[PDB]
Amino acid sequence: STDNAETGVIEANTDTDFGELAAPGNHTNVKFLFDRSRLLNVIKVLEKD
Amino acid sequence: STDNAETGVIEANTDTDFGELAAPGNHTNVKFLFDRSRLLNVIKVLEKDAVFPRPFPTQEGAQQDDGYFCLLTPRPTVASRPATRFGLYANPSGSGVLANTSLDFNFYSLACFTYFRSDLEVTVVSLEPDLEFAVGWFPSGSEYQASSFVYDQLHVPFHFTGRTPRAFASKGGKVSFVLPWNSVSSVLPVRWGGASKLSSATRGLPAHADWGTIYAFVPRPNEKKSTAVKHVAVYIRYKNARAWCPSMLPFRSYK
Amino acid sequence: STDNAETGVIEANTDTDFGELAAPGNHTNVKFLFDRSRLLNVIKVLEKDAVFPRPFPTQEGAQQDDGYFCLLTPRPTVASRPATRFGLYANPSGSGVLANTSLDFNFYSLACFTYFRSDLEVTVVSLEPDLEFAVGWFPSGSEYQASSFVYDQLHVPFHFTGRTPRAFASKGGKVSFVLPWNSVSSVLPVRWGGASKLSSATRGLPAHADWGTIYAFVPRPNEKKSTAVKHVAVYIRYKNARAWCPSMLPFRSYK
Amino acid sequence: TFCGPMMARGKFLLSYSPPNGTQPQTLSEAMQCTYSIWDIGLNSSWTFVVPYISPSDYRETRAITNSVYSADGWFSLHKLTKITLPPDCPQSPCILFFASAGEDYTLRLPVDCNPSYVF
Amino acid sequence: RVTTQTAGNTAINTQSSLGVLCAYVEDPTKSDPPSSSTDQPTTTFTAIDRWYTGRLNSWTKAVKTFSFQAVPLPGAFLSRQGGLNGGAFTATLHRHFLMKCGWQVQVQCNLTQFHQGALLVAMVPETTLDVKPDGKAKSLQELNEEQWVEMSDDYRTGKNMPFQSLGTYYRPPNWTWGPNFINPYQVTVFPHQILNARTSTSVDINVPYIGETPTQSSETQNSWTLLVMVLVPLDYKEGATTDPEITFSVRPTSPYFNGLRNRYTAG
Amino acid sequence: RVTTQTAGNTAINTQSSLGVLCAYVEDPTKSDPPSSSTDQPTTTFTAIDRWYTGRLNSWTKAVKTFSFQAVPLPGAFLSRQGGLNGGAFTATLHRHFLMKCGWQVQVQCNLTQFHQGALLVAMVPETTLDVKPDGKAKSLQELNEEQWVEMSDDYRTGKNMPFQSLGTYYRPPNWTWGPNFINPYQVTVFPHQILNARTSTSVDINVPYIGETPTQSSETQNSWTLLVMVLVPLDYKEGATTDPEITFSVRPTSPYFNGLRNRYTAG
Repeated sequence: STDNAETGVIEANTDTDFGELAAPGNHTNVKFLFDRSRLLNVIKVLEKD
Repeated sequence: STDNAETGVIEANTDTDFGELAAPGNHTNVKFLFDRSRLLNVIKVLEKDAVFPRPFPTQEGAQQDDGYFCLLTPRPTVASRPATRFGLYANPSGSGVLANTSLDFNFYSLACFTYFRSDLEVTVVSLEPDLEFAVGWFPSGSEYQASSFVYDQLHVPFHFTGRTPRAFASKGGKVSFVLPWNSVSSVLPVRWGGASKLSSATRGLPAHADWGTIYAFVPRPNEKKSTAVKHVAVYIRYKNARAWCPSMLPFRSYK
Repeated sequence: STDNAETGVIEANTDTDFGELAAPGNHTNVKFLFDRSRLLNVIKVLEKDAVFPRPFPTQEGAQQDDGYFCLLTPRPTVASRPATRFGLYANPSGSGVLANTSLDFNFYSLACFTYFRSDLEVTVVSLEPDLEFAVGWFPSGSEYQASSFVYDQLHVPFHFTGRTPRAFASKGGKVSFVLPWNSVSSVLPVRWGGASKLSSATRGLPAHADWGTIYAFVPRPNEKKSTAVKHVAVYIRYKNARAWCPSMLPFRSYK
Repeated sequence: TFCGPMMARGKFLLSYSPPNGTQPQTLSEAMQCTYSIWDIGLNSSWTFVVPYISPSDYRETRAITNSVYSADGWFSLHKLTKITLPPDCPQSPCILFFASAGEDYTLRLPVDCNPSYVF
Repeated sequence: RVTTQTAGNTAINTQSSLGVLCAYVEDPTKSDPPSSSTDQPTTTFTAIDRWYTGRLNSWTKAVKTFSFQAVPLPGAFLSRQGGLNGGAFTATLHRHFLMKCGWQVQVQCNLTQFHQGALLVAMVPETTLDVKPDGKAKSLQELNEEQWVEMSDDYRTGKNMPFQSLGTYYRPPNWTWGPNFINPYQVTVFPHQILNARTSTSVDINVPYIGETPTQSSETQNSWTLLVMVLVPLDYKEGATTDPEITFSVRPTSPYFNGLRNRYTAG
Repeated sequence: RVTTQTAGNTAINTQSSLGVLCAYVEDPTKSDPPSSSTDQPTTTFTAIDRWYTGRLNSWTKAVKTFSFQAVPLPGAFLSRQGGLNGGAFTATLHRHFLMKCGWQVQVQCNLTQFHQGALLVAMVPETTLDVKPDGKAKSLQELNEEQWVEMSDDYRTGKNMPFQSLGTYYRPPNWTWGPNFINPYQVTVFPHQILNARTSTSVDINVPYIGETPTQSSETQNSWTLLVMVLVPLDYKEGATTDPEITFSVRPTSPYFNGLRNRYTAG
């Protein structure tokens, strides 16, 4: 469709050209994604100052 | 009494011919029957980063690590991959490599429908005395990450860390947790007749009919490998199961 | 003035540029223009039962009676049959048989559309002095009845009687009557591009685009045949004519 | 988006072919499937939306066996006409490809990463 | 016992009839468009809203108990088995990727009162009998020599369905079971009717759409399979009549299509 | 001057456009089923509610004034001329006897400001230019050698259209005229648009259904013919650009079909 991407801010499915508006079905949320353990480093154990 | 069974739909106690209408006294419910644990498979325990088996056919002289990993599905499987024909090695010593196989005898003894769906609840039990281990799992359609990194000149396999769940159990402990139905297919086909690819496909072999994959490993560096093998047991349960259409039952010989 | 004729639909007197709007003062109406007589064709007069011409191609040595009968249509015709290419024998004496042809010059001089429809009003005029005759006509898709019967040892052609109209005119008289639009096709195609048959057809040759057929005969028995030939003239008119889409006009040479 | 001399002209055709036994090649084949025609003019940018059709509600993100659950056909670009380069404009314009996600995109299951970029 | 069903420009007559079996749910005709795609679908029209007809092998005394024949759907249309020719339906099928439809079939025979025997017809879902054990569909020429399929322990155990060869790396196991066995004694579970020689001549069933996804690929789906099996072997007095014949009719219901493209080709 | 028309699963874009010519009546889309038959007809559906595209010969300086090319409709679909492939529309056409539909076409060219010339496109009704004088349709191979048809006195007079040989019984007349002459100076009467090299690039027309009967045979009708003729011969400075190209698009509207049968065959 008509647009001008050189300007940067482009407009915004199949309802625009031919539509389909598949219903929603939030696993990408920032708060949710980053809450899970992961290894960081392995270190020795001291036995004196 | 008068009836016509050729039509199929027959009518429907002793009150009709001679009655007795014994009062009721729901143990056959689908939701209730399928909620109880049962063994699935027995697998080895890793001690280093492994190489996943290659897809069939596997030519002679191919280097890999076999005997580990295991699918989560009642349908027959071979070499940790989906299969159709169940088989076993009843013959004496031979040659080559023996392929691990599995199947849910109890499930198929009453699998009298076509389509099924339920949540899965996994647990793990050790066999050798005073053994320490851990478990890892990933969804369907994913892949197992290989290779290892060096920390203070110790080779730690990459599978120590990941976004997928991990479980660490104390010395001589046990593990348990419940996973969600995550396959793309809406329901699980007990028996199928389609094809997964446009060409070179095998009839009746489903693609992503499972719950995931599981493996076991020891929390030690690769620089402390041992010799004696170790084993682990697996059990599964079904939650809120449902069935969607009638079917047949396994044949019993008349010998 | 400003305009854009490339678009096709141009706008629309002297009041626009410099006006004059001369008051009106409908002689071009389609219904009015086409209501007037005009000659169509000249035909011989029968004196006995005749044999209708055979369909083309006609092989050498075929017995028939040619020169009589005539269609009622403006489109070109040959040998009393529909045709596409108009032709004439401008050459001197030759061989074989010469095919009578006809066409409506006046109609085609202003035939500037494709589809047409109207009622037809026929009349007949004699040429030879003190001549007695009669006329007969039948609809489109019908056939001319041949053979003759004997009455008191006189052979009377069958065409004396029939369910179709007949006209008897006094000595040195004239005939006239109006016929209805009777062809199966809804309208008359001035120019056509289809085919009438699934196979072996000729492109652009319509099937039943006409009003009927006409012939002339003398009320005498076959036992009184003469030698000298006779001729008759025909005129036609259109009533409540209508046109349905634009078209072109005949080309005029620049010589 | 187009990048070339202003006073040039041409016409392009965009196509999208669902899965088949063989990848369509000829323009005649391409025309029957879903398609559209792009005309060079004042605006040099055009957006083509790929419809989502599949036998399952969700689809896998990485393909190994190329099963119907991962692959979803092909996309192609065909030159309908011949580009007319105006005089004194040297030759050979260029086209830039821009891709993104639709307004109804979605992702479901997290997984582990690949640390290959560190080597 | 006398009724006729009219559809499109074709009709079917029944001198005898018990009714129509409606399968799992009442009014199988009702349906809705799928949900795993967005492009607008193609729906029913008069060209395809009509019946189709075909032929089967004859019935001979030599046939023994439990022998059977199968006709996959819609694969029968594509394979042109038994002379069935879908015409417009086949043409539309070859030009689409996704399909969803029901089915409605009827089978007739010409048994007379001077014959004894029985036949059983049922719509077994999600089965594979057409394919040879090698893993290739049974060809039309191969389907002629053997008129009826012989029941055997292999089929009963489901031990000979298509499989994948492991390769030289492994050792060949001993195959003994599979999830697509056939149990003759329990075939009546699926919707069916008994085509006895002394009660009626034509039987009919109505089934809805099923599948593990809202829509299935239009070039490989094999949801429903038509199965005919012999219970009581045919027998009659010599010299009376020889080897009756069989026929069947099909008609789709409320179909949907998606994913237009050129004609399907392989390679 | 920038607009796009969307139909089915396909769309067309126009960087320049004056509008759409609506031909004889407003809203050509409106229509009603025929009246010369009773069997229920087949109507439009998504599979056929879309555009189609094809190609024509190139334009070269050697071409002189009034030369032309013609594309019969719907005979172009059947003949597969210019690479046009109707697909579903052709398949449905070959399986019916009666048809009735409108038309809606657009033609585009790639002329640049550094070229001079003019083109004229019109929808001439009820004409026969495809056929050779012999009385046989022009083959695709024959249509290649001669890229453009040369205007001549014969065509101007309509003296060489198909005819019927009289036979040996008669003598051969001198053919001089026929009702299908071509008059170049008056072609603008039919709906048309001038495709000048300095004003626009794409032209389009909308036409309704016409014919001497409420419905016409689907295997021979030639109601509408697309005609392209050259008014001002092309000319440009040497070395700038060579021989632009031509294309066109078609789309039926509100069709009807009747008389189902098997695939058409001749003999």
